[PDB]
Amino acid sequence: TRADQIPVLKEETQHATVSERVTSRFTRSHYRQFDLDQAFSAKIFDRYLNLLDYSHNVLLASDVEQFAKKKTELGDELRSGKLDVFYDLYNLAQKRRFERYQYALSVLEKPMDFTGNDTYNLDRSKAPWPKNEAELNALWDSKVKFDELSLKLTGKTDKEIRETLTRRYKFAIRRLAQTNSEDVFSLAMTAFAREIDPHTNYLSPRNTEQFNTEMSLEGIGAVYQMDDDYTVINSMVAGGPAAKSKAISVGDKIVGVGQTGKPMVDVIGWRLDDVVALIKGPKGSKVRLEILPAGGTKTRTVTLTRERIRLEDRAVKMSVKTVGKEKVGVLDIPGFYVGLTDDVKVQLQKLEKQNVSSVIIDLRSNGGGALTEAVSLSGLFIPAGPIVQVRDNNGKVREDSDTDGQVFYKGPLVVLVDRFSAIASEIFAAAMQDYGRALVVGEPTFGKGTVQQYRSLNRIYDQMLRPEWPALGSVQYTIQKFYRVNGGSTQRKGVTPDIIMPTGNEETETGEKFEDNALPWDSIDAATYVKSGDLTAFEPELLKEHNARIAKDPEFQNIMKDIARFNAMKDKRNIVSLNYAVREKENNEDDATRLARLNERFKREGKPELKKLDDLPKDYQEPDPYLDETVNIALDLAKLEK
Amino acid sequence: ITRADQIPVLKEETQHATVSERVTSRFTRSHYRQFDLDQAFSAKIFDRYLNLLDYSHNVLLASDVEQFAKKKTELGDELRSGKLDVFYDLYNLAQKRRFERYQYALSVLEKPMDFTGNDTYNLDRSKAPWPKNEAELNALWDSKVKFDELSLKLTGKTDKEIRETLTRRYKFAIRRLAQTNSEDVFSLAMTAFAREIDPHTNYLSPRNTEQFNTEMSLEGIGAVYQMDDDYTVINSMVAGGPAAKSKAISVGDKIVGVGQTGKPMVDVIGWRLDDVVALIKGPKGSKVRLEILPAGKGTKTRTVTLTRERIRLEDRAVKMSVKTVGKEKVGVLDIPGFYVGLTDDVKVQLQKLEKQNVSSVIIDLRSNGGGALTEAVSLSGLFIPAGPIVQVRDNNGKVREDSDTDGQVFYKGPLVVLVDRFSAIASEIFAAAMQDYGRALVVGEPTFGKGTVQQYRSLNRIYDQMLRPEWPALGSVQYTIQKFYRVNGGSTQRKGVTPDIIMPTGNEETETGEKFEDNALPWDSIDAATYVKSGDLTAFEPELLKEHNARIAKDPEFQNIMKDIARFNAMKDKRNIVSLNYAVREKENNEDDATRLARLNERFKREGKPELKKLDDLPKDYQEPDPYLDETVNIALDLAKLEKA
Amino acid sequence: EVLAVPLQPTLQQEVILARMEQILASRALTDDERAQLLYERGVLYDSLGLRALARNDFSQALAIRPDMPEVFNYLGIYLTQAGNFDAAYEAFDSVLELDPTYNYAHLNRGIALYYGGRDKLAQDDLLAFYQDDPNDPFRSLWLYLAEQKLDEKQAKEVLKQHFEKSDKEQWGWNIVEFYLGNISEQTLMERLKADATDNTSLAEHLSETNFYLGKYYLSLGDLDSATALFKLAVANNVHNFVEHRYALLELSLLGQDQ
Amino acid sequence: VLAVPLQPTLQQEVILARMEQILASRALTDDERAQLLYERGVLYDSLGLRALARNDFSQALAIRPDMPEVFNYLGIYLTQAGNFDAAYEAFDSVLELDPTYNYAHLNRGIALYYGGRDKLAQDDLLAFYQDDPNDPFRSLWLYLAEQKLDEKQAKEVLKQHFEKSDKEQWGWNIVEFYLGNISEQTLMERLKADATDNTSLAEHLSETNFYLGKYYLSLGDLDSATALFKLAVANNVHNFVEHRYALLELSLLGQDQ
Ligand SMILES: [Ca+2]
Ligand SMILES: [Ca+2]
Repeated sequence: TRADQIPVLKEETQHATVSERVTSRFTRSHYRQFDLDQAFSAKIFDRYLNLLDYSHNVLLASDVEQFAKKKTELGDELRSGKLDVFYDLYNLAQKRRFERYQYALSVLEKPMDFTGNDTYNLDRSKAPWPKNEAELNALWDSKVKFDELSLKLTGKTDKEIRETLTRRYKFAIRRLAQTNSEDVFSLAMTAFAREIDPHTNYLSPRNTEQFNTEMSLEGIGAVYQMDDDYTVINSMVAGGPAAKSKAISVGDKIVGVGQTGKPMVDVIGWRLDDVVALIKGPKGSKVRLEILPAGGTKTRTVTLTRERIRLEDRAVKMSVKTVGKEKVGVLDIPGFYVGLTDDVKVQLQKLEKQNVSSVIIDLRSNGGGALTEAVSLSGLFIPAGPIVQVRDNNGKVREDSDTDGQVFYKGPLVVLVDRFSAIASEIFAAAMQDYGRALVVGEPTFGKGTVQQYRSLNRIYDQMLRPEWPALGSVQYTIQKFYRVNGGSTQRKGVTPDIIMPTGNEETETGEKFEDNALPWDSIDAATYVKSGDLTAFEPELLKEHNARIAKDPEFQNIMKDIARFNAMKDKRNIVSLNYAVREKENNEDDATRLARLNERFKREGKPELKKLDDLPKDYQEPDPYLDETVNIALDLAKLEK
Repeated sequence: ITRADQIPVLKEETQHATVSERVTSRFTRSHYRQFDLDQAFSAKIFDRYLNLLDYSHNVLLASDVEQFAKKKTELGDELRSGKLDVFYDLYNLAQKRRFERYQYALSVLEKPMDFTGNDTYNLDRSKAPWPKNEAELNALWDSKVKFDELSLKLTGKTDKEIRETLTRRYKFAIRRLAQTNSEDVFSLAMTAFAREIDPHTNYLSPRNTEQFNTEMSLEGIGAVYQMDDDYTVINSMVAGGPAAKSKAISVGDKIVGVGQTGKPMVDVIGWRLDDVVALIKGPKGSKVRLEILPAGKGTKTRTVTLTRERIRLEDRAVKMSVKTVGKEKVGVLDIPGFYVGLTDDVKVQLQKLEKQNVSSVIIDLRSNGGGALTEAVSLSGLFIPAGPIVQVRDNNGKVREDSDTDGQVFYKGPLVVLVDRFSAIASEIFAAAMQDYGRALVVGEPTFGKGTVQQYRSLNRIYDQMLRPEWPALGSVQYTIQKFYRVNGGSTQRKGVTPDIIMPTGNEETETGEKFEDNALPWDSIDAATYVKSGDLTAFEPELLKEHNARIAKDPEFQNIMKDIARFNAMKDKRNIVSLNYAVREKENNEDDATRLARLNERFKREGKPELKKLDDLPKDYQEPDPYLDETVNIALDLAKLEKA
Repeated sequence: EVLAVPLQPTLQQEVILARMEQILASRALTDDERAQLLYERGVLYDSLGLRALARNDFSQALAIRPDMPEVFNYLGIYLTQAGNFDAAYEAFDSVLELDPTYNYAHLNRGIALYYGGRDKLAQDDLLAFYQDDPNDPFRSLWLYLAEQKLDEKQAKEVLKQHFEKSDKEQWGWNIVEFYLGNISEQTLMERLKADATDNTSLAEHLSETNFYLGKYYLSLGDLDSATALFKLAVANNVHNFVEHRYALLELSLLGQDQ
Repeated sequence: VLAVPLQPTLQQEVILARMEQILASRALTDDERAQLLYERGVLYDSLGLRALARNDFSQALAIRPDMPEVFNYLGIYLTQAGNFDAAYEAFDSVLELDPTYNYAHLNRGIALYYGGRDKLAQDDLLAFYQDDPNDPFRSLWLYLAEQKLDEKQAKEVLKQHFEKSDKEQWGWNIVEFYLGNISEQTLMERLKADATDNTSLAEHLSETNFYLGKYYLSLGDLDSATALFKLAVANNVHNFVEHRYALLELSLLGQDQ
């Protein structure tokens, strides 16, 4: 491919109908009540550009203006199914991209000079659009230099760096000519979908490729989305191999997929389906994943054995922490699987045999599960009452209740949560707080307080009236919003713990409250419930004993000085230096710190000290000071209840 | 060859139990008359069953009525539950007591006949006390056989002929008595029930193989025959039947002899009806001759010869004619019956009557037994703009008005309606409406007074013959469902229409009419309908009535008919009581003939017609004149004269 | 002022109807099974006020099997509604000939004789019907209604005796107590609301009560109050209560006087 | 003012018994069978046998899935069940198969209204109003939706529709009550005047009591509203939109208890 030998893409005949069909469902059935007026079309227009050119370095300001005269008119066009503005902008910038990758291949002949005072901003999302071919070459001067230093900082020769980036910019050229009309339609609908809320989506029909996997035959336990050009881990399945190796976290981005023995294949700016196909393959086997965390670059590798979810793994696990005389039961609930409430009841009877003084329910990094199990589990600790109010895309509020007037553990209760405790875990924790049944410890929760469903765009008369038999897609849109028994929504706030562990008293990267166009937080009328108790009396003495212990604790001391560091250097979180000596030093010093943190840990534990950070066993388990401190909080509560 | 009790003792068939229950349902619930089948009503039923078994009170003994009359009040319950045995135990008893009388009667035929006394015979023994002992029973059949003997003597028979005729009659009376079915006992049991309610109510036995055969050859001389115990009676006549044409036959006439194509008169006295009717129903063209005992007089019997046929349509049709009187003219419509299509025929003829410049019209409805109620109303409506014609009440209380609704009058000139004692249902409705609207003068006699309608209902049920195939077809009931009322709120029951000018035979109490039928429903009123009277002729009545009396004073027809009324009313207290002296009876016979011949010969001298020397030389097709019509024409002209003033 | 939501066909009634169509269209039925199922659909059509459809099934049942008392009963009920009292008497008599223990034929023949202007004989049937279950207040009511045409005072004495003899558990004795004078129209309606547990029990109470109320006002000559009360009885759509059918007949008689 | 609640007519019951005999034969093309299953569904619906109707309508779709008429009734029934989402899909299916099927704008409008989306209900009911402006019930249904946005401009628009129109159709009398021009008693006086028999009476009452019910519902008088909805539904003119929405309203008052 040397010129415009790239096919100019056409709308298929079906796409007319499908646009009308999705405008019916979002404009009428969506939980969020928006007007597809002039203001809303504008915002749709903007987000389509940001899907075409995420980094504001392909299109010219004079190319956005050529179509932005009719930005307010894009509502009417989606209703009527006039798709040409979408196809004319994706055929443009299919051109403009080839221009950039052509230019980029040219700049790989020029010499690389990492000795300057210069900078690279990774957030160009609200950038002014490029004026001329010069600034388009200044931004791709910057871009190819960053790509060159990233590979240098992982110890690569001038030779290796030039042939890797050649292969990247020419497969980027070849990828650009493999896209079909379903890819440009898919992105057009996404601009519509994502302007309503971030959980709304259009989803293209599956090809035989899904047919043939099911016909004849299994990856790691993760579900993936697209940050532009980046494959993001959306969520992880409870007790999956992904979830077991606690290195992988929600919102993290892959840059390469290696197999056993064979080389690391770089997956920079790919279509998801091909990236995910590299990871997926039958039982027993292994796959290694080089990935980079959420918010410069870090050369992190994870290695995982492929599996089917094992029931005992996703099962609740119980154990007793002892502190001299006193004991504390701990229920690790990885997920809200059908049958959880029954397994919990079994383990609670074991906990009453061992004369514990208090119990911790651990719901850190629990992606929700059966709303039904959240309610039954809530109900084990209260006599009876409402647990959650549900409001639908119609005005209707439903109350879900526990109605046996029974308490299977009436003793002191702590719920441990973090920023990855989702839907179910939030409902349980919120109910235990509102009823005055339990102290809530850890970080503010995720805040995804809404539910989505899928709907086929197929209609029963399609095959009878059409040649175009290709199954059509689905939409995915928000139908329901959870509210607490106190009438507060879990949206965007989730549950604030009664004692916030130091990472939670910070702005986070992850959580619904930072998602693009997340629905607001709002209230309704409180349900009718009898509070089982009140722990607000105890809060100040529990909070004072907590601060006293974490001040004399090396783990919490270490985690607090990284927070004093992470918030101080927040100014430049997106601005990266292009000087090899500055970047190598900051890489060397991270490793020196990490090694000295591990070696300070091992000196306490009587474990021999590491001389290289590379000698650390790949299965190393980080300790849990959040759990060990929550046990003390749980015992303070058992004491304070006299 | 019956010489003692070889008469088989009859018993109920299996079906009869159910049929009594079924019949008691319909009469006690569906009948227009709302009676209680209680104690009082069972008694009256019992009485009428005795009177059906022994009409003349000369077969049963007061000791035999008393044996069963202890439980007479209980016969309501028995008819409900279908316990028939009191009916069968009385009919098996009376059947033997009847055998007793006819063998004793054969004994009295040997004794001498003596017609020389001062003695009499009462022909109504219906409210007579029951005979006490065998001495009353032989005194009453001494009397019975003497009357039977004098009847045959007075028709010129010798001692010899009289003894052999009564021998056959008394021996066939015995032989007939042992042909009777259980169906004949049940038929009469139900009839006691039926006829105690009203006289038009009936139980009707299923038709056999014989009715099927008649239809197979499918004639009836145009008459319907009812039975008054021990007599075959003409109940009604069909419009333009051969019966109705030869005017020598009137309603209520008793048949005592039937003739053949060529042959003698065979007596049918004491017969069952189906067998009597079989004598008459013969091939068309080949005639049959019948004897006639008429209503309520010492038995002088007429013989009539009539041919058989089907009802020819133009005979049943309306007939029009013009009477002239010097200059003045009067149209006459002879309406024999209310056939479907009458009102259309009338309209045609009324337009012909417009052409001939007549000054009044007469509608003649003498001897018109009704017809289609719908035609009564349309025909009524030709002479009024619009209004109600008749109100009909049903068994359940519903009153319905039948109306003429075109606001049209197709005649509007002076109108007379001519009626007699044989004008029934439809004729009454028309005449009653013409009087009440003040549209027409009504002339002639008080009408029949049958102001009720009856229907038939099968006692068959759709599950008979899945549950009881042994059973044959069952009967019907016939019961009163409806009662006619005038637009004035008066019923036609029992009164019918009183004419504005009563022609002399009408004022005098009549033999025939609903008001003399046994247990006839009463007359009653309802609320008047709303109608606008088309006129008022009460003004003219006295002048019309005085000119009428002036003419009929000078008229030998009317003079003759008024002298027979002074004769029939003077000999009224002793009217059924008949003498047993041959000299007094032959005299009464001779003088009736002398009178009739002198009436005919006075008529012939007026007409210029040659005189008769013996009453037997009168041709059998002689046509009696109509002075009622001729006088009604003058009444109609008086009205046109009085009206145009 | 007490109103129900007028009853709507239930989902079970509609499912069963659609199922009865599929089965009657099949050859899964003996002559006897076919006749039974045509009777059962007639009862269901009648439950929904589809009397002509019901009559059609009832007549087909007889055609197959003419010795069915159940069907004769519904045929007489329908001749009563049409005003053909004569025919109706014949049908119920047919019931009791086929089965002398078919008690409701006394009820329905009694009612038909009543509307037929034959109160003495209606008392014979309704007295008998009363004797077969004396604690059914509606037997005392129907008997009372017939006996008040014969003798207004002995009717009230007999009604009063039936009430004092009974265990007085069944709701309908409250309508009797109103007829007697023991309670007011307002107390009747207050007890009506108290005893109704749901919209269906409410509707049934109203269909029953407003018909007897309708009859009360009709006996005082209040045609407007009668007419309203009959209409409001019938507006509960409890088709197949005798009270619904006789409410409709009474409105028919109020129509036919216009 | 009460009608005798309507009873099934003899013609409806004859036709239904016939439709059974014909559907039980194999004499019918697929197209004729689908038309006659639709005709019987309309008749079942006309008698308030909605589950039997839905059953016939679904059979028709199975055979011939391109029937807008059937889609319309299916969405009406998803509205009555409170499944507004499903209902909007059904009416959109109508208008895709036939954009001239006007009553789908009525019924989608009504469904959006009960579905708590009046701006979009006004889009459909304004359109439906435009297609026949002299139909007073289009001004009524539009008004009811517009009243949730702004009660003042709703009444101005209503009043404009009345003044624009020829005012011949009876239902303008219900508009005049909404506007203030006449009293509840004058409305009912004209209702009796214009009714010629029990059927015309019952239809006027089913219509009028529903709109009266909505008026009282907006003042917060739940007892007068409940009574009036009940009395609308007691006329048994099943198949009137007013009868169906009377029943839905009663349902909402019930599910609040
Ligand atoms: Ca509980
Ligand atoms: Ca006329």
